[PDB]
Amino acid sequence: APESAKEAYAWLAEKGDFGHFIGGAWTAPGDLFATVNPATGQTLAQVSQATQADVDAAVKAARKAQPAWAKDGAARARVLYALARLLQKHARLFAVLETLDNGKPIREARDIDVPLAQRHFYHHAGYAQLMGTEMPDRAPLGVCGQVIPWNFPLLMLAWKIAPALAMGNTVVLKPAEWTPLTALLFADICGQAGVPAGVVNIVTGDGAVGEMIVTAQVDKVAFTGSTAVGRRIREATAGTGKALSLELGGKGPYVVCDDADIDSAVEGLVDAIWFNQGQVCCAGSRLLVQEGIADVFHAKLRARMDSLRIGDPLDKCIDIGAMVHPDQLARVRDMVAANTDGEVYQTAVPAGCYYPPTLISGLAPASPLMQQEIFGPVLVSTTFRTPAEAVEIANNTAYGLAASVWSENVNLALDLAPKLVAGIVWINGTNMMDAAAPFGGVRESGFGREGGWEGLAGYTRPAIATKSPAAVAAYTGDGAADGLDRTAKLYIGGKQTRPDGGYSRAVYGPKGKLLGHASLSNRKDLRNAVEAMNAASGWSRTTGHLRAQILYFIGENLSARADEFANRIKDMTGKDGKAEVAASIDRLFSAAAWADKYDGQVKGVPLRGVALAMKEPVGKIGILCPDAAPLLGLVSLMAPAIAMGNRVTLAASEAFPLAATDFYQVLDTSDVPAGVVNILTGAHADLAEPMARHLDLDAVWGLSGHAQVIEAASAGNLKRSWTGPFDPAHDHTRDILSHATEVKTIWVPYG
Amino acid sequence: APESAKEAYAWLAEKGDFGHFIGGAWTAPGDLFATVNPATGQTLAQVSQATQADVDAAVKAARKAQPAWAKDGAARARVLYALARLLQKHARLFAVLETLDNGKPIREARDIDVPLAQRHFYHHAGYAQLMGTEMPDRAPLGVCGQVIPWNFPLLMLAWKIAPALAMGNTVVLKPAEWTPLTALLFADICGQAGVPAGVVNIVTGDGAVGEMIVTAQVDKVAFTGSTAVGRRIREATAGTGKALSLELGGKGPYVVCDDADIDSAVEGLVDAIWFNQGQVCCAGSRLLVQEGIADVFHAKLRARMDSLRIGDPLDKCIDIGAMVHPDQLARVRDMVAANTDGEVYQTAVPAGCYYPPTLISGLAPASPLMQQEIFGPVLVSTTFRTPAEAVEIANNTAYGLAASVWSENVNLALDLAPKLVAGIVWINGTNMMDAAAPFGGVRESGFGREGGWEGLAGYTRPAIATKSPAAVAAYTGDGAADGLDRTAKLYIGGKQTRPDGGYSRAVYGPKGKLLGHASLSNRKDLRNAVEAMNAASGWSRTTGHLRAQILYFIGENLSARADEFANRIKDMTGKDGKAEVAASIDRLFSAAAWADKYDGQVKGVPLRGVALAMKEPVGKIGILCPDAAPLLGLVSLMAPAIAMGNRVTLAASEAFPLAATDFYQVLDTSDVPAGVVNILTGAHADLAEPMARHLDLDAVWGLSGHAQVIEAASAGNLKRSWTGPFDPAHDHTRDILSHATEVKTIWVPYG
Repeated sequence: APESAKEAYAWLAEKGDFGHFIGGAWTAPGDLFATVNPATGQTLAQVSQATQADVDAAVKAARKAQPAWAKDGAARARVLYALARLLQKHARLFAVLETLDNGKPIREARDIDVPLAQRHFYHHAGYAQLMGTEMPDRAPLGVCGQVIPWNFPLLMLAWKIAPALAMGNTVVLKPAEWTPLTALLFADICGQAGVPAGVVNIVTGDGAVGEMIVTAQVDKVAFTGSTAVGRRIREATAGTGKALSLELGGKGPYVVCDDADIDSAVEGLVDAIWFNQGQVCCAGSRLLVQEGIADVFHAKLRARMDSLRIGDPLDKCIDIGAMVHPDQLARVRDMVAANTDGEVYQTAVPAGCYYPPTLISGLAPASPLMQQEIFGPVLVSTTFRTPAEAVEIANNTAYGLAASVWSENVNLALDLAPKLVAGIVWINGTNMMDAAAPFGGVRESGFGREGGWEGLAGYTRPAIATKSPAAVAAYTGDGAADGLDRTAKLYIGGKQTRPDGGYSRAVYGPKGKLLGHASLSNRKDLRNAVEAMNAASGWSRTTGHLRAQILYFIGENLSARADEFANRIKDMTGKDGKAEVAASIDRLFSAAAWADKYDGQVKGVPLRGVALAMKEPVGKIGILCPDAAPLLGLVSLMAPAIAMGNRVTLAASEAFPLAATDFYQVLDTSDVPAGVVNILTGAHADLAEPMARHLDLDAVWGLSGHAQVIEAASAGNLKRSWTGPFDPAHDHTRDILSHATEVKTIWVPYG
Repeated sequence: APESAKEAYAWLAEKGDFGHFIGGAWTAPGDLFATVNPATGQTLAQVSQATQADVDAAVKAARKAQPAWAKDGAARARVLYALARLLQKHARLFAVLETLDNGKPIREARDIDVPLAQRHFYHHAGYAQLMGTEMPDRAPLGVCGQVIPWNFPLLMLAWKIAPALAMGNTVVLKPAEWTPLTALLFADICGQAGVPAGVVNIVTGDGAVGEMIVTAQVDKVAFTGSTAVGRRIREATAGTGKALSLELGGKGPYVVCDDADIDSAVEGLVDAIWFNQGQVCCAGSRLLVQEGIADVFHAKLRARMDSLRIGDPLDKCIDIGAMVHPDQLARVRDMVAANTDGEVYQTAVPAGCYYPPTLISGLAPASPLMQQEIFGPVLVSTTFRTPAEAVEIANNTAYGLAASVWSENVNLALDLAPKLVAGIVWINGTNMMDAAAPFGGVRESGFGREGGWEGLAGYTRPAIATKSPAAVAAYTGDGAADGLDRTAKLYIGGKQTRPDGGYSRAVYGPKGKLLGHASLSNRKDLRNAVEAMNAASGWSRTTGHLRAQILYFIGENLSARADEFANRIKDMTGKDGKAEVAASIDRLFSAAAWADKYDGQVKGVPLRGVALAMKEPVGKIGILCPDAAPLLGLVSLMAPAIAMGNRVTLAASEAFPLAATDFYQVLDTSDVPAGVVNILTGAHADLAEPMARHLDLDAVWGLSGHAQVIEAASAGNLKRSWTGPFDPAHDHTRDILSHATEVKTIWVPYG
C-alpha cells in the first residue's frame, strides 16, 4: 500500500492558486503556470511567475526586516529551533509533498531529505546563539538573494536559509520552477515558527525571476544550479560589491581499489543511483574501478541494479522514482542517444516518465562521456591500473565537487583522498551529509562552502569596515636621460627577466627627480609567470614548517635592508618609510607564524565516523597591489598567500614600483623556490583582465580597482576572486588566510 | 670511529664548576656534587646544590623581568626564533653533551632530541607573534616554576620553556640532578639569543631544590616526572592559586592486531626500546599481541632485539646506550629480580652500566607486571583474542598517556583508537612527536597538555579577571513546625531519593519565614550518585546532536516555569529573580548550541600523516556550586559539562537550595537520562573532601571554597580540579568547555 497523500492534497486545496510569500503575508495569485506531478501528469497546483514588482517588494520587505532581526542572536536561535521543530512535526507532509512535486521515492524523502533539513535548522540555531561572542569581529551581510534547483527542493532550501538566518540576514529565495511546493509549505510554516514578517520571502518563477533576484538590491547572492547559469550570475553581479557563492554540480568520481570491500562498494553505488541527479554534491556517476576487480565489480553491479524497484514514488518500497519533468527525461534520452562509446546496460523500465538505471562501461579514460555532465540515473565507468592513474583519471575534468574512495587498507584510502581535486572526499562511503560538515566546489564546480562554522563567513562581513586607499597618480618629470643603469626588470621563475614587450617607464619622485625606470609587463610575461608557477607545484605539497622557515628568512633579510627600503619609499612618495618597512617585516613574521598553525577542524557527526574539514592551498593566485603602500601592500598580500602553500604572481604598485623591484634581492637571498613568488610591474589596465581571465589561475585578487572587469572575466574558469576592500595599513592577515585556502572535508571511519 | 667530544669537553672546561644562571648571569659555585658520564664513570663537571637563597633570587629575578617581557609579543618571537637558530647552529655540541651526561646513543641525540628541541622553539615563536591578536582574552600567568626528569634532558627543557616564554611568562627551571649539563648549555646561549636578563633562570639540585621551586612565589608549576612526586606537588600547591600541569609517565600499550604489518610493527617496537624510559609519552613497553600472530611476532621480535648494538654511546652505530645512573641500573635489576611470571629473554650485554633489551612474554592480562611501572629497556607482553579484549587489557591500568595500534585495516585502527584511555594514540607508528601536536596524560598519568595551540591555555589567564562571590550565610528563623509537605529530597540516578542520613534542615527567607526543608547529603549519597554516573557511561558516547536536543528541552522546560523559578529565588533571597532565570535559560541554550560544535583540531605535522587533536569528555565530574545564584550557579556549571558528554553530580547552593530542588522536575520533564545529572543538597563542609577524594571521579570543580582541602584530596587519583574563580553573573561557557573536555591526539596516515 502506497503512502497516503490526502493531507498534502488538502493543503494544496487550501492554498489554492499560489501567489508569493512577501513581508510575512501571501500575495494575490498572478500570471499562473502549473506544477505537475511527474509520476501521474496531474496538475498539483498553479503557482505565479513573479513580476519585477514582486521581486522589488520581496527585497524591500527583506531589507525592512533585517536590522531588527540582526539585533538579537538568541532570538534568532529560538526561531531557527522552532522551524526545525515544525519540519519534524510536519515531516510526513513535507515528505509526501516533495515526492508529489519532484518524483523522488517517498522513502528517500522521508529518510534523507526531511531529516537532513530538520538537522540543518536544529544545528544552525546554535550559530545564531553564539554569533555575538564567538564571531565578535563579524556582522550580518544584510539581504540574501537565493536561487536553488529542482533535485532536492526542501533540502536545498534548508542549506540556503538556515545559515543566512543564523547570521542575522534576511532572504529572498526562489525555488526551481519545476518544484515550488515544499518551499511554499516552508513559507506557510514561517508564521507559526515566529519568523518576523519579511525575514523570509519566497517568490516563484523560472530563470527570468532568478535573474531579477540576482540583480536586485541584495548584499549577497547564493546559487546552486548549472555551471552555465553560475557563469551568468558571476557576470551579472560583477563590480556590484555583492558577496557570491556558487555550487555548480559536477558528479563525482567513485574510486574502487583492488582491496575494496566489493559488496559494500557495490551496494553504496546502487543506493546512490537515484540520488546522484542534478547539481548536488555527490559521487558515483563516474566509476573508476581497478582493473583486477573490474569484471567482477561490474557483474555484481549490474545484478544489484536489477534489484532496484522502479515505479510509483508514493510506494515506500520503490527505489527509482519518476523523472522530475519530461524535459529532463528527454535530456537523458538525448545524452544516451549521442554516445557511441562503451557497452550500455539498462534495467527494465515501466511506461511513462521513468528512466531505468543505466551503466555505460568499457569506456576509455579519454572518452568524452567520462568528462561531460551526466544526466539521469546513469553511471559511466572506466578502469585504472595503479592508484596514481586513478588520481589522474579522477582529476581529469573541469569539475571538482565530491569524490568517493573505497579501500580496506588504512594507508591507501588516506593517501588518495588529499590528492583528489574536490571539496569533499568520502572514504568507504558516498553522499554522506551533515549540517556541521562543510560542502562545496573547486574549479568549475564553484566556490563557497555550506555547512559548519566554515559556511558562516560567507554570510557575514567585518564588524568594522575597511576602505581601500584611493588610487595615486604616478609622479611626472622633465624626462632627461639616465647615464646610470637604473632600469628594473621583472621577477619570474626564480630570476630577473626582461619584459617581453621591451618597454619601461621613467619613475619620478614628488619633485620631478628621475629615480629609475620600471618595466611594463604584458600578457606574455604573465603567461611566463603562470608557467613558472606550474613548475613550482611542489610548493603546494610542502610542510608548514618548511614554508615558515622561508618566510622567516624573508623577514630577516628585509630587516637587514630596512633603512634602504625606507629610503626608497621616501624617494618615491616624499613621506618617511620606516613605519611601512616595520609593518612589512611584521606581516612577514605573522605569516611565518601562521604557516604551520592554520588548523583544519574535526567535525563530530551523527553518522559513521568523523568529518575532517582540512585546509588546503587555493593553488595559483594572481594579485594586483594598490598604488599606496609600495612595499607593505605587496608584502601583506604575498606573505599569507605563500604561507598557506600557494604560488603567487603579483602586479606591484603601479604608481610606485621600485620598492617591489628592490625586493627581488630579498626573495633571492631568502631561497624562495623558483616560481613561488613572481612579480610584474607596469600598468594594471594592461594586466587586470588577463590575470582575471587566465584559465590556469585558481584565484585573482584585484586590490587596485577594475573590479567589474576582474569579476566578469573570472567567470571563464570560475576562479575565486577578491576585489577588496584592502587597506594595507590594516593587518588583514587572518582574513587573507581564508582567501588563500580551500576547505576539503574528508570523511573517515572513527569509533 | 666514535663522535668527537673535544668541543664538549672544552665547553665544560670553560664553565668550570657551575653555579646557577640567575638574572642573566652565572652565580658563584656553591655546595658541589658531581655529574658523571655513566658510560665511563668519569666526572664531567661539578654542579651546585641550590640553596633556598638561590631559589628566592631566581624567582625574584624572574618576577622582575616578567612585565617588560610580557609587553611585546613580537619581540618574544624574535628571541624564541633566535634560540631555535642557536640550537641548530650548536646542534652537534648539544647532542654530544646530552650523550655524555645521560648515556643515550649519539644517533638518538642528534636525530631525535636536538631536532625536536629546535622545532619546538621555531614553532612556538609564532605563538608569541600571534598571542595579542589571536588570544585577545588571555594574558601571561607570570612566573613559572618548572621541574623535569633525566630521560630527555634538553627536549624536556624545550617542552617547558618554549610555551612559557611564548605566552609572556618567565621561568625558573631545574633539570634533573643526574642530567644538568644541556640545561646549563641552554642557559649559556640565552644571552646570545637576546633573552632579557632574568627571563630564563636555571638552578640545579636534587628534589629538595625542586620542592623549593614548587613552593616559591610562582604563578604556575609545570612538572614532568614520577607519579609519587606529582602527588606531593599537588599537595604542596593546594590552596595557593597556582596553575599546575603534571606529566607523570606510564609506559603505553602497543596493540598488534592479526592483520598488522608484522615487520613494520616489530621494527617500530625494537626501535622504541631505548626511547621508552623514564616519564616520557611513549608506547611499546606493554605489548598486546593478538593470539593468532603472537608466536610469530615474538619470534621475530627476539631476533630483531638481538640486532640492537649495545655499547659506547658516542659511536653513531650504537642503538642501546648506557643506563643513566647506577641507581637506575639497580632499579631495573631489582624489578626483574622481583618478577616470577612469564618467560624472560635478554640479549647479550657488555660489562658496566649497560642493561640488555629484555622481553618478558607469556604473561597473563592480570599479571602484576602488566600493571606496575616498567623500568629500563624492558618489554612485557600478553595476548588477546578480540579487539574488545585488547581495549579492556590496554585500559586496565592506573595510567593513561600514550598508546599505539597496529592494523592494516582502515576500520579497525580508527575504531580502536577512540576507545583507548590515553592522551595520544598512534596508528601504525609509535613515539611520534611534533611541536604542533599536544601530548599529555589522563588518570594517574597527570593532566595538562604540552604542544600546539592547546598547550598554551595553561600558560595564560583571562585578560580580565573574575572574582567568585562571597559566601552567604543561610537565613535563620523561629523554627515553628510545618504542617505541609515541603521537604525536598535528592536527585540521583533519574529519581528523587531520601538522604541516606535522614536529616533535613529548615530553609528560611530573609525575614524568617519558613520556606521548606532541604536534605543534608552524606558520603553514602555521593557514593550512590557516583554509581548512577557509572551506569550512565553511555552518555559519554552519545552524539553531540543528541546532547543538544536534551539541553534544548531543559531550556524550554525551564522557560515554561520561568515565573515560578523567579518567585522561588525571590522567596529565598529577597531580590527579584527574573534576570537570574533569564540568564539560566540563556546558559542552557548556549550549552545546547555548543554540544555539537566544539571541534577538534587537525595538525599538519612534518612527519607522516596528520595529528587529530580530538575533544573528548572528561568523564564524571563532581561540582560544588556557590551560595549566590541559587539557580544560575547550578545551571551554568551543569549545562556546558553535560553538553560535552560528561556526567555530573552537583552540590547545590548551601544557603539557597530550593531552586535546585525545583529543578528536579525540569530534568525529569526533559528526559535527561538517569545518572547524567545528579543533585545533592546540604553542607559543603560535609561534601567537599569526599567529592575531591573520590577515586571514581575524573574531576572536581569546587566553586564554593574549600580549595586547599579539595586540591590536596584530588591527589588521591590525580583527578583534574578547578576551584575558580567562578562568577555566575559572568558567562563562563567557553572556558567551562575546556574544563569539561580532554584532548586526545590521534596520529593517522594521510597523503
